[PDB]
Amino acid sequence: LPITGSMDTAYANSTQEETFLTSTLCLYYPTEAATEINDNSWKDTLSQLFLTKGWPTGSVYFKEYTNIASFSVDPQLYCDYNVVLMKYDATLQLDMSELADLILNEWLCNPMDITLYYYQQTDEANKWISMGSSCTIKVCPLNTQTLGIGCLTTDATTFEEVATAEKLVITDVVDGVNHKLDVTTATCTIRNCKKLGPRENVAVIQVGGSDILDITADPTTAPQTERMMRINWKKWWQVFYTVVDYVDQIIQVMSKRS
Amino acid sequence: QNYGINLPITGSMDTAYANSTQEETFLTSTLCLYYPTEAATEINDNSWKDTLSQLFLTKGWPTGSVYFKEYTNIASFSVDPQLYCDYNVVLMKYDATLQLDMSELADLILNEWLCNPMDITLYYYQQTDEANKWISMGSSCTIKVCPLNTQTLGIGCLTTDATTFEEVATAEKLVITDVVDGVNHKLDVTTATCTIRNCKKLGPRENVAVIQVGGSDILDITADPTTAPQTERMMRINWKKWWQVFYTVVDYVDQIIQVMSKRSRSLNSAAFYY
Amino acid sequence: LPITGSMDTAYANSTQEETFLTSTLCLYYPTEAATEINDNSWKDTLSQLFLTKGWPTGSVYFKEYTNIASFSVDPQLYCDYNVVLMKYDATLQLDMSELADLILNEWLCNPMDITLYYYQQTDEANKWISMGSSCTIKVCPLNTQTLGIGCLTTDATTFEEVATAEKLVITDVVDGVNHKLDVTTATCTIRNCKKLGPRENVAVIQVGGSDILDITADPTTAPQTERMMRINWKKWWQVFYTVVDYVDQIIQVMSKRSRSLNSAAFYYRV
Amino acid sequence: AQNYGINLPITGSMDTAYANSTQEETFLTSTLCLYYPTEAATEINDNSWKDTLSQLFLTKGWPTGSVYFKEYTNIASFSVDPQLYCDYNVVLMKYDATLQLDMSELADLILNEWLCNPMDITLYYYQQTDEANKWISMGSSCTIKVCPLNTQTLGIGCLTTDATTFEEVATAEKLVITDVVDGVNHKLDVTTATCTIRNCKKLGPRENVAVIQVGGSDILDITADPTTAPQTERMMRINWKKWWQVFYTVVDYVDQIIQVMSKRSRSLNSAAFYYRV
Amino acid sequence: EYIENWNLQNRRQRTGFTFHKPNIFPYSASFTLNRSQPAHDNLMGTMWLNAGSEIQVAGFDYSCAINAPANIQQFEHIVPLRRVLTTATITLLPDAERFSFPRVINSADGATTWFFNPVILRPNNVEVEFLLNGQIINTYQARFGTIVARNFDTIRLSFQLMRPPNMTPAVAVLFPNAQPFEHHATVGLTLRIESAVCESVLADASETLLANVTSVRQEYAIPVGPVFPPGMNWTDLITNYSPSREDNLQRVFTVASIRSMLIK
Amino acid sequence: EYIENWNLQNRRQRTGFTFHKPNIFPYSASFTLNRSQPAHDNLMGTMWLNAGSEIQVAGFDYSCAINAPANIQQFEHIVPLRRVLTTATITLLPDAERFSFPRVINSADGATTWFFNPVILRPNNVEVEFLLNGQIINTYQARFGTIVARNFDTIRLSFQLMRPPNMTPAVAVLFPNAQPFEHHATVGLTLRIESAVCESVLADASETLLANVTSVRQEYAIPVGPVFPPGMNWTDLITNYSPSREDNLQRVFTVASIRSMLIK
Amino acid sequence: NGQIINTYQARFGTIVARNFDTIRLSFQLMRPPNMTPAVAVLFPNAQPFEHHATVGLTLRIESAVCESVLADASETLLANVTSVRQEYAIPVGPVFPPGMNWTDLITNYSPSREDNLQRVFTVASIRSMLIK
Ligand SMILES: CC(=O)N[C@@H]1[C@@H](O)[C@H](O)[C@@H](CO)O[C@H]1O
Ligand SMILES: CC(=O)N[C@@H]1[C@@H](O)[C@H](O)[C@@H](CO)O[C@H]1O
Ligand SMILES: CC(=O)N[C@@H]1[C@@H](O)[C@H](O)[C@@H](CO)O[C@H]1O
Ligand SMILES: [Ca+2]
Ligand SMILES: [Ca+2]
Ligand SMILES: [Ca+2]
Ligand SMILES: [Ca+2]
Ligand SMILES: [Ca+2]
Ligand SMILES: [Ca+2]
Ligand SMILES: [Ca+2]
Ligand SMILES: [Ca+2]
Ligand SMILES: [Zn+2]
Repeated sequence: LPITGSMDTAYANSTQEETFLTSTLCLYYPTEAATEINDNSWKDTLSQLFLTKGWPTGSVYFKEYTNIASFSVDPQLYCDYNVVLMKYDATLQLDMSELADLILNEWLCNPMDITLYYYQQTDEANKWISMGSSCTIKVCPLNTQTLGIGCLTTDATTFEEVATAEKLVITDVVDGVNHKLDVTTATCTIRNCKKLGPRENVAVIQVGGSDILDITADPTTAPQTERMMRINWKKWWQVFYTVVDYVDQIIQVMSKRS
Repeated sequence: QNYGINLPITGSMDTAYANSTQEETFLTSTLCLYYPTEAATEINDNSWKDTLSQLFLTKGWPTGSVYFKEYTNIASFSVDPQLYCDYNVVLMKYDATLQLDMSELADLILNEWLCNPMDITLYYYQQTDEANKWISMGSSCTIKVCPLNTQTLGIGCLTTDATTFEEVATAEKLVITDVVDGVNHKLDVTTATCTIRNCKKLGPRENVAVIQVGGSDILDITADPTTAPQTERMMRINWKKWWQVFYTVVDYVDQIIQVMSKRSRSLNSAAFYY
Repeated sequence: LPITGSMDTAYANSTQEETFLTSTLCLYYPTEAATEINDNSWKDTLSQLFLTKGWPTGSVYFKEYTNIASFSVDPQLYCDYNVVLMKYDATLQLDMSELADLILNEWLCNPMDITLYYYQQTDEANKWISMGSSCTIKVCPLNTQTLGIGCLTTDATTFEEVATAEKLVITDVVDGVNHKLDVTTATCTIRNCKKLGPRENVAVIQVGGSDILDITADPTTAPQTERMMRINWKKWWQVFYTVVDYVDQIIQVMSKRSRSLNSAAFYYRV
Repeated sequence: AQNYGINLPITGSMDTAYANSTQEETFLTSTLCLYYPTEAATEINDNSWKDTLSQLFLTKGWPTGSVYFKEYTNIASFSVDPQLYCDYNVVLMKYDATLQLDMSELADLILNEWLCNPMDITLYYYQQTDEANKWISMGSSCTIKVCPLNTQTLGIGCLTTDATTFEEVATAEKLVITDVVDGVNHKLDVTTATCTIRNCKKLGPRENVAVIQVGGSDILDITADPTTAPQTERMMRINWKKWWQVFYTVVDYVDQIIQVMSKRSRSLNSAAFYYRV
Repeated sequence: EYIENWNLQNRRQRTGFTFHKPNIFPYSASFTLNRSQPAHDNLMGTMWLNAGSEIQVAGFDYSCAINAPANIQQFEHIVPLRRVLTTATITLLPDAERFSFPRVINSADGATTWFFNPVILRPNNVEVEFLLNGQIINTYQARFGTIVARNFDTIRLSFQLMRPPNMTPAVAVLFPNAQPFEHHATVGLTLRIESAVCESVLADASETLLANVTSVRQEYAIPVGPVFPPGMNWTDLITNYSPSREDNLQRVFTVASIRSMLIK
Repeated sequence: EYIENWNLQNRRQRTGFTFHKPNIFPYSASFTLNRSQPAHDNLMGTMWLNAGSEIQVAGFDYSCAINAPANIQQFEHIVPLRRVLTTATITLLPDAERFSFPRVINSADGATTWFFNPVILRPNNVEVEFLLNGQIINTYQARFGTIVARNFDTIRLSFQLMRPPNMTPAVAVLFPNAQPFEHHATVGLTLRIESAVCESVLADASETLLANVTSVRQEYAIPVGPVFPPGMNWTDLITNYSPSREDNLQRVFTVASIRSMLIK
Repeated sequence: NGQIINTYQARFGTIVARNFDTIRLSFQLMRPPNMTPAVAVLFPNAQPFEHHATVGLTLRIESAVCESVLADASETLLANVTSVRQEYAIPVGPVFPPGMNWTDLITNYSPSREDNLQRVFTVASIRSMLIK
């Protein structure tokens, strides 16, 4: 479906005010934020501050999460625009990369039955995304004869584990090689998801720290897009007010879900 | 406009690239930089200033044009804006806890700030655009802000007492408060030890060259989360001994000064008080 | 000799197969990887995974080190394409940059004499590289009168100390100033070296952390070059599998090394 | 709205019509500050004389919050750090007869734009480049001792190691403006604990401030040059019996005192990149 | 020449007006997005400038054919003419110069703007065809410089973008496999009709007859009639070049040639 | 044509020389900074190339009118001619191609150099006016392609840069509200006189008469006289095109036309 | 045409200029190195200058031959043209300035205005022969 258009037609007027009157955004803040916030009616306070900047009174919602590990199991992102106040912890170096790999990208996905079948990467694009309370992936490769490469197929201890006790795992093993894996499937579900592209209805605001997000899979690219932002954070109220002030720029680097 | 500001200049695109004036740049002007007290503690020489000043005298500068000024930490350096000489380079040591404070120091020093003082017990205040901020300096002041309704009632607080006010700054030297631009705000600033004022950001002070000694890049010297532009004069090196750092500065002064310009020197300080 | 190529010439076929089948590949990992892997013949397992990607049956070599300090005492980069996998430490903030300086750049190096002669630096291209078990370098400037400024020529306590207890130092100091040295000669070996260009068969893979590596000691530039990658780790198996299956994009960011040296070290060539 | 550091030649016609009065808009827009000694507010005997004056300034044209009142104890303590803030400044100072260099150095700071560099006395020997270079020191107690060197770094009449062989140009003074011979490298002995000295260059006059000498004769020598003692437009003097006559005179003649000064030439947006503060 | 072609067309014989750079193309600067989305970060399609005697076309892909079959993306640009040109010398160059620098462009509905940061590959497999009534008269496969087109009324440019299979490390950082493409692959052609023989009247860069007609119609403040466009807009005159407008244009150009003989 | 215009101007009647791409513009490649500072990081003003028959102009703003009133910055470029052109066909295109790629440019005094990294917006509200003695003869408002200008000696181009009110996330990262602008907004026009009738003699891309005059004056090593520029510099000849130099140029061009009839 | 036809270096009195259309005056102010005490009080090194240094020239074209028509102090032809146009209350036409402003006529002295001015001055010379 080719979409053509002239290169001297008029610029339409700023449809930012209509986007404010129509859309529905929601920020996801951690629980220790709500500990430092110390208010019972700060939700109405902030939502009236959003009312000052054009958003109507039923357009802004405030949802919580406990930490990055607890938010990593099923983030829903049901609003029109989404920003997450992803708080930097220096001990968890790859967890933020996992969460931003999940939320910022479109994952067309399929399920995975571990007992029946064997699995592999069709190209670079798909990964083994596993979610649950405790994911202990154990992958062993197989050759073209379905013999164990460096393991025994009936021994689960000679398997070569790539993650343990982790909420959200995005597993990468070699492309063209057949594999058999072991999951404690009672507490974790794995499925192979290709990334089609990016999610334009979500943004990440890294609260403190440094630019660490290697949301791509390979080491060869670590690009920083427009919706991966970073603040410096002495107190929380400064950066709640920063989001409420510069919502006209944050919505500008995002797009509607449809 | 009595310096020819409304009048346009007309270049010619084909002037012969007349001369090179790097040596006249390095002759009558002054270059002074700020180093922490822990630097001169690990240096532990009584006359290392003589050693370095002779090494600056190698690199084109005359002798009486390089000054050394201490500071205790980034908090005790930010108790007042002091930018002394013609060419300035500032040497901060990275600390992971002192995270916003380095960005606050670079936000004051790198940019130009036209400022008017604020009267918090009498009047109400707001911010006009992105450039308006509330810079507050002092020994220790807790800033408790509360927004206001359009009929002067407190949004989620009570303007009669100070407990229900919302704090944005607890016992810090130099705050750049950013609030929402629409509503008015009732303020609780401990003015016995503090001085708060509103300040517009301008075209930035083109001289001061921030040299981050250690760490990674952290300096979000803007307000929005959208942009963190690492401009020309925010450099960063790594340290094991300070002598390597000072030798690096003396060696690459030819590269550092060509990244700044002395034409943006103010008169006394770094606050442009009206 | 100037080459004069046309613009409308046809693109040749993809020669990554002829690059895989007629070259080698070394992977360097710290021994913490070897104690977290916990397998006897995982070099066989990993090399059979490389065999799927077109690399031949024994054309991928594995060589170990303990830490960044003990690898920088002599980085002997053996084979035709060298990836090094370097674990991030916040305390090893500059020494990781020292090792990434030494293995990602071409240097011309001759030995130096300290007791007899003393040396200066010509421009920003030459620096003073010193390797050994412990390099405590204490340097003092001089002048046309060859008297020490801010120090004493005889007294070694009055010297200006740039590095202590360090395996690999790259001392930068000012140009056109005569400098007298104090290096522990019986342990540390020092050389001055001119930076010609980039050593180009090396991918440093910062395994964890943040991008810090300021190679060019000029503060005005911090060149994040193409062969300086950063992966974040939880288990090493993730890192090794990522290096195996993105191997074409990691040989693609390298080129053939183009410099005729004279030292004639060992090479793992096909 | 551009070309901030170029110094372009203007071209104005000599047949342009004269603009309108502009004085009412200057009174509505800008701000005024009045600095008075504390002996005034002693003899005034009021707490609300500020509001009485401010309503008389309202009669003259200024708004209520446009006229600011600050005070000082004596000329010596005002001269510790004179930081003069607002758009139009005028200072009242009484002629103490025994201090005459103090008022002249005070008006030498206040009525001139000073571009000043720092100093380090322990390191460097300092020479003055030309006449507009002065050495301005301020603090609690300045005691400056100068040692003239020859061209070989050997002191002329002063041992470079001894400090008692040095000769003092001022002792125990708050602000000192030191002029020495130009071209000779000098060693200093400023008491750096209670005094900071700075390498200053007189760019020109300061355009926003006048000085009213309340009582006492014409003494003001701005330019540290014996041949010229300039009497500019903003070195006014009046005679006093009570202070109320002085305050009613400065309130009656606002339209002359604001007239003989202007807006500060540096503080405009047009002087953006020529030393703006 | 004009009175000769007047007398030959008054007896219905074949005529030919020889033009140097004829204004056969109406001004049409536009584009086409074969692959698009409201994010405008992965686009694919052609852009063109048809002006005077010059076609500058450029097909761009943001992915640089990283998921296209055989890493080859086929572009195509078909320009129909209004009158049949005959014996045309045409300068065909690669690498269209106007669509080779970064620009921001309004969308199709004019709502939002999108950014275009091109890097230029050479055009692989250029096929320039000169169609008359749908039949291929002349064809040129990967031949640049001066070409000839003997009889045509449609110009079909078929160039394709091929991803380079061998890339140095300076090139491999430009085109990742992932989504953020800060450098967009762009392939262009330029086609300039230097001289052509057309049976109908036109305007070109050599004669001044259209200038004389517009000068007479604008000097005496003439109302807009039934045939010619308001203000003698040549773009609107060659956009809808009807045979009645053709007859009026030929008559008025012949009279303009007569007056240009007498009045200088 | 030359002996006809010789005989008509010997009796003081109106003449016209028909030129294909006349060299009416002297070579003037320069710029103008309406807003500038020694940092050269927030600049505003026009750049132009006047060469032969072609004007390429481009007004740039580094802020992209982020503080201009109504987000619109007005540019203007006035080109005075030396002789009055008559009945000129002019190709007016947007998006000046020469001032659309990054370059470093010396300053006005030639002291320092400044960097220019353009991204191209389309020209909003183009007004091209053709002035004769200060009176607007022809005007064209947002019309590109081929235009006509019947009688003029001054060309006034009035284009403006409007900040786009709706921007995708690929565009919104280019133009921040703060100071560091790594991508500078630039808006251009191109104006090419294809053919024109001028009463005075000129040079153009069709005749070779100036080439014959310079070949005769350079072949026989002729000293520089009182009228013509040294080396027959056409830029210095059309920069100061006095009527005595006009008479000498017309006489020598007429004799060159005579010799070009005989000697090939 | 940008070429120096005549030049005169520190020569006053009557000079001659054979062919020109631009006059370039290049004078300079030199501070006197030796000054009596009556002069040295005028020019201090400091800022208040109550006496300002000023250097002038005067250039008066007494007579000249011009190819185009002009007005001068000898003829009365412009006066006759303006007297006829002002006596009979004539509306402002397309060429000449309103009220026959000679400053606005020589400011923008176009060749069509030159032709009109020469024709009307020739007719004014004819009428000045007949009518006194
Ligand atoms: C331009 C447009 O899109 N429509 C309206 C227009 O009718 C109105 O005149 C203009 C005022 O600036 O505001 C626009 O929203
Ligand atoms: C099947 C076939 O024709 N093979 C050719 C091969 O000969 C050529 O060397 C190569 C270059 O990459 O292109 C292939 O298509
Ligand atoms: C608005 C303005 O300033 N102009 C007025 C002018 O209209 C008036 O005729 C004149 C009378 O003297 O006074 C000026 O101030
Ligand atoms: Ca195993
Ligand atoms: Ca894979
Ligand atoms: Ca509250
Ligand atoms: Ca704000
Ligand atoms: Ca020492
Ligand atoms: Ca060096
Ligand atoms: Ca003595
Ligand atoms: Ca002196
Ligand atoms: Zn042509």
